[PDB]
Amino acid sequence: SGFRKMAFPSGKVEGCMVQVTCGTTTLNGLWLDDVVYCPRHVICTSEDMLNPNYEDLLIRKSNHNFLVQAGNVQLRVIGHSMQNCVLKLKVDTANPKTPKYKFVRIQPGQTFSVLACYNGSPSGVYQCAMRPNFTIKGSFLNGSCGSVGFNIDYDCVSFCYMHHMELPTGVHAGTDLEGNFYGPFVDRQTAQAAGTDTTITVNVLAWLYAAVINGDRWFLNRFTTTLNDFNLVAMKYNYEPLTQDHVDILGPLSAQTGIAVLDMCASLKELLQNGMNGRTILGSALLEDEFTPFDVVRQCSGVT
Amino acid sequence: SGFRKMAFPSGKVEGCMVQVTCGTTTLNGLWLDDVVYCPRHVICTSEDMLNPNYEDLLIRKSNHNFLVQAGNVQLRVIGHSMQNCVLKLKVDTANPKTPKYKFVRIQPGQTFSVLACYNGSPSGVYQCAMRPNFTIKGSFLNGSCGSVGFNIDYDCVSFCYMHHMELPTGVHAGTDLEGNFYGPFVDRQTAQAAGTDTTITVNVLAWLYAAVINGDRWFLNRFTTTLNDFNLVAMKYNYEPLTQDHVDILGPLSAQTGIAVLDMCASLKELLQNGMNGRTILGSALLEDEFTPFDVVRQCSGVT
Ligand SMILES: *CCC(=O)N(c1ccc(C(C)(C)C)cc1)[C@@H](C(=O)NC)c1cccnc1
Ligand SMILES: *CCC(=O)N(c1ccc(C(C)(C)C)cc1)[C@@H](C(=O)NC)c1cccnc1
Repeated sequence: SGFRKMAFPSGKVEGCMVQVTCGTTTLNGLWLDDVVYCPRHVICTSEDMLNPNYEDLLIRKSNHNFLVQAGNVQLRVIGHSMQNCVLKLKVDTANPKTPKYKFVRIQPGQTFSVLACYNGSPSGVYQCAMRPNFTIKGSFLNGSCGSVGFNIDYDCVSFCYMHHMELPTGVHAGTDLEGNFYGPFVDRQTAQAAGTDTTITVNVLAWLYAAVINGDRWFLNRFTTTLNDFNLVAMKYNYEPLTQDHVDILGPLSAQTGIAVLDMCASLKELLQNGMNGRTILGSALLEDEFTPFDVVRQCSGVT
Repeated sequence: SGFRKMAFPSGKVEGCMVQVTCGTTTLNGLWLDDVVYCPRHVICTSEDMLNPNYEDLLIRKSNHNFLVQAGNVQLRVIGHSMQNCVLKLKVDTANPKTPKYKFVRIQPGQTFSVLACYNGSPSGVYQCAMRPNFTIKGSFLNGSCGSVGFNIDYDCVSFCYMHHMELPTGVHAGTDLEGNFYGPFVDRQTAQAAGTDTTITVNVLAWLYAAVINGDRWFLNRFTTTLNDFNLVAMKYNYEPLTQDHVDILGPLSAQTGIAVLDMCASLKELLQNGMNGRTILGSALLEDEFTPFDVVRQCSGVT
C-alpha cells in the first residue's frame, strides 16, 4: 500500500554521466558506447546565446576544444558532429558501464525520470511528465544542461530527454537524444512563451484508480458519463480531451477495481465541478497528472 | 529554477541490494562489506507472524537456511546473528560495490530517499520523511521488506531506515540499520495504531522559502509573529511546535531571501487560517512538509 511519485532507479544512468567543457562553458554529457551526447549550446560564449549560428560557431571548434571528463579522468575526443541541437563527441573509449539502451521520442503526457547533474555528477533524481505544451516542470539550475530523462524496461534504458534550457517563465525545454526539441523551442536566448499547460486527463484517471486501489475512495460518485459529455467539461477545465485510446489503456485499472472508465470519468467530472472541499486524494489537494496508466500498474504490481 | 521532490541518486544503494530467502519467505537484504542486513521476520512462516518468539524461531535456523542471492549468483553464509529486529548474515565475500557508509538513526521530520526493491531488485526511488509519529508514508508492496532509506553526503551513504511492515492503516514502519524500530512498533501481526501525524513545521517553512526563491510569492503577507504566538496557532492546526533550533537552521534561507523567519511564520499562520483559496504554491494545493531546510539549500544550490 501507499502511492508515491517514484522515479526509476538511476544507477544505470549515473554510469553514463560525464562533464563536457568547451572554452569556458561546462555542462553535462551522456556517454553511451564511444559517443558523448551533449547540448550543442556548449559551444556558445558569454553573449553568442542571443542569435547563435551553430554551424558557424562549430567551424572554430576542433576535437581538442571539447574536454570530456568521466569521473576524474579525461576522455580523448576523436570526432565531433552536430545532429540537430545535440553534439555527438566520438571518444576513443567505449563507456564500460553502457547499459542496454534506446533513444525514444515521447508523446505529451508521458512520464520519465530525470537525473539532474552538475559538472557530470548526479545530484538528484525526480519524476517528470512531458507537458501537453511540450515543456517539463523540472528542477534545473545553471550547469544542469545535458541532464537526461529516461524510462527503464527491466535492463534497457530508453533515453527520451536531454535538458537544454529554461524559458523566461521558469519551465524547461529540451530535446530527444537525436537533438530534436520537444515543442517549438529553439536553443537561443530569445523570449519563447509556452502554450496552455492543460491537465493530462488520462493520467489523472490513472491516479484516481491508484487512489481506489490504496483505499482512498471518498470521491467515488453514483454517476456515469459519456466521452462526449466528459470532454465538454474537460475542455472547460483545461483538461486534455479523452479518446477511446485512453479508455483502452485504462482497461486493466478498470478491471482491477471493477470501476468502469466512464464511471471514473464521471467522478472526475464531479471533482472538477465541486472541488475537493478541503479533502485530499493520496495526500494531494489537487488532481495529480504525472502518473501514466502504465506507471500506476507498474507501481501497484512491483515491476523491477 | 523549479523545485521538485527529489531523491538522491540511487546507484550506490542499488549495488548493495540482494535477495534473502529463509524457508518460503523471500525479502530484500542490504549487503555492505561481508554482512547482509535484513528484517529478522524473514524467519517467520505463514502464521508465526501473530506472536513470534524470534530467539526460539532462530534456534531452528542454521547458516545454510539463509539463501542470499546477489544478481543471479549465490553468496555463501558463514555466520548469522540477530541484532534487535535485524538479522546480520556474514557472507564469505565482501560486496565489491560497497560504498562509503554510515548507519544513522534519524529524528522525526528528517527526510530520506527509499530504494523500493522486490526479490533483491530495485523497482523505484522516492523521497520520504520520518513522520512525527515515527511512521513513513511509503509505497511498499508484499516482498518490499528489507528495502532501505538513506541520505548521501558526496560519496558517503548514511543508511537510516530498513522497511519492515505495513500497519493496518497503510502507513509504514521500520528500523534503523541497528534493528531498532522507529517509534513503538513491533515486528508482529498485531493491530498497532499510529499516533497523530502532525505537520513538520520547520519543513513547511523551508518549502515556503523554496517557493519564494522560485518566484512563488503570492502568500507573502504584511505581518510578523513571535514563536509563542505562532506555536499557539501551530498546535491548533496539528503542526509541530517550532523551536529556536528550527529558526537557527532556517537562517540561511532567511538570509538568501531577506525574509525574517518570524515573518515567514506569520505568512504560514495566515495560510493556515485563510486556506489557499484555490491557489497553489510550487504546484501544490497543500503545504508540503517533506523538504528539510538542508534539502531546500541542497536543491537550490545544486550539491552533487
Ligand atoms: C546549461 C546552461 C544553462 O544553465 N542555461 C543556458 C544558458 C544559455 C543557453 C543558450 C541561450 C541556448 C546558449 C541555454 C541554456 C540556463 C538557461 O536556460 N538560461 C537562460 C539554465 C538555467 C536553469 C535551468 N536550465 C538551464
Ligand atoms: C516483507 C513482508 C511483507 O510483505 N509484509 C510483512 C508480513 C509479515 C510481517 C510479520 C508480521 C512481522 C511477520 C511483516 C511484514 C507486509 C506486511 O506488513 N503485512 C502485514 C507488507 C506489505 C506491504 C508493505 N510492506 C510490508
